Amino acid sequence: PETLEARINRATNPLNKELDWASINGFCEQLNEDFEGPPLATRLLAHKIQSPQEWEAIQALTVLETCMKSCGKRFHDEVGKFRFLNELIKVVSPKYLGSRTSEKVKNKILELLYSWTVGLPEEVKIAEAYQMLKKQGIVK
Amino acid sequence: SDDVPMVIA
Repeated sequence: PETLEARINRATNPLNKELDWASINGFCEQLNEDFEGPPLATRLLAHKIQSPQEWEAIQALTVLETCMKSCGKRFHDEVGKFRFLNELIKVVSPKYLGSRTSEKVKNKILELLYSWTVGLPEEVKIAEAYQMLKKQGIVK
Repeated sequence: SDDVPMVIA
């Protein structure tokens, strides 16, 4: 059994030839193991997602997506804070990272946010983020 | 939350 660090580094390795579902799923499994796991997972995801290396970021978005699909209040709540949402907003915003982020990564972020507004309506700050992105013209 | 303010894109 490895740290969240080691697991995320496997699951998002630029050298991976395809999605590493063993390491992705094991990351989701492990983040709930102790009390502070989920906030750590979200810290680690946010950094990976801001990678200038597209495949590193795309894999990390797939991790995010996968863990969000499964039951877990603490992780749902961490992702549903601006402390994490803001890291996503920076990737799609031209005033932060948006100008040198591929449209693939940016569109994926927008697609996921929408999906959470529908699938997790209790995380109201995700909807607030998404409505801001519409008002500012990022969506679309 | 204790959360931070939303950044505007």
